Amino acid sequence: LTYANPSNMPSEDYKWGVRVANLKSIWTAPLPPDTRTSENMTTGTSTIDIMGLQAAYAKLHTEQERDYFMTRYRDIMKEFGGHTSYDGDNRPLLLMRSEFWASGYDVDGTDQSSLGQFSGRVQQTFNHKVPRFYVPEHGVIM
Amino acid sequence: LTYANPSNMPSEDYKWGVRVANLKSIWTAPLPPDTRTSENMTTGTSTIDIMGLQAAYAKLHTEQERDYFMTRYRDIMKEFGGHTSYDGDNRPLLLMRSEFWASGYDVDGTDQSSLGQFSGRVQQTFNHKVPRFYVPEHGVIM
Repeated sequence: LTYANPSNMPSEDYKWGVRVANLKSIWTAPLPPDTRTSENMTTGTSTIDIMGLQAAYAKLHTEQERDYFMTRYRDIMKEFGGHTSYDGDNRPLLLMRSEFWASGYDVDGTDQSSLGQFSGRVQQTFNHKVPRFYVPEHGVIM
Repeated sequence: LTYANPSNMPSEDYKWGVRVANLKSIWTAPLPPDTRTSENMTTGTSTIDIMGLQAAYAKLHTEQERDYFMTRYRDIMKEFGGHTSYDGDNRPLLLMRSEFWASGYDVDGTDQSSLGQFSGRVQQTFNHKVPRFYVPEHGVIM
C-alpha cells in the first residue's frame, strides 16, 4: 500500500481501515499465484546434460523457497541462519499481541409476537498488557 | 617419469632433483584438468528414458571418483574396502617421515654503512628416526 496521503486511500479503507486477511482455510490460503507448476530446462536436440540438469534443480529450489516462504529479505536471511534488525528492513516492531474470542448471551423476547425469539448480546471483557518497553528513539506506539 | 637412464633426465632434475609440488593453495591445487564440467546423455528426439538417466548418473559417479580421488589402483581398491600390498603395485614402501620448519637468527651489521641492516641466519637442528625395520628381501633404503 503505497498510498501517499490518506486522501489517496479508498473511502472505506480509511474510514474503518484496510481489509485484513481471512483465517486460514483451504481456499482462503492458496499457494502463491505466481507459483510455478513446471520448469523447463532447455535441452539439446538429442542429448541432455546430466550435470546441467542437476544444477537446474538447484536453481529452481532457491526460486521455490523465495516463492513459498522467503518473499521477505528479513526472511531469506533468517534461512541463512542470520538475523536482521527491524532497523535493517524498516519494519514496525511488534511489541505486544493479544488475541481472544468475544462472546455474550442471548436475550429472550417475551411479548405476544416475539416469544420464542432471541437476540445474541456479545459483551466481552478483554485486557491487554504491553510490558514495560525501552523506547530507543523518538516515535509513535500504535 | 619414464626416464630410462639419468642421462635422459633434465640437467637440473638430476643435479638438484626433480621438482616437488607446492604447498596446497587455492590456485596451487586446481581440480584435475581432465575434470568434466558436463556430461551428455544421448536422448531420443521427443523422449528421455527415465531409467537410462538414472544409470547415466551411476556411471558418471564412478568416473568422477576415479578423476578426483582414485587415480591409483591401490586407491580404487581401498574404496572397495580392500587393501593392496606395496607388492601389488610395486610401490616403494614409506618407512618414516619427518617434517619441520627451519629457522635461525638475524645478524646485525655494525659498520658505518650497514648499521641498520640485517642478515637472517637459518640454523636448524633436526633429527629423524627410522624405527627398527625388518627387511623382507634384498634392496636399498633411500
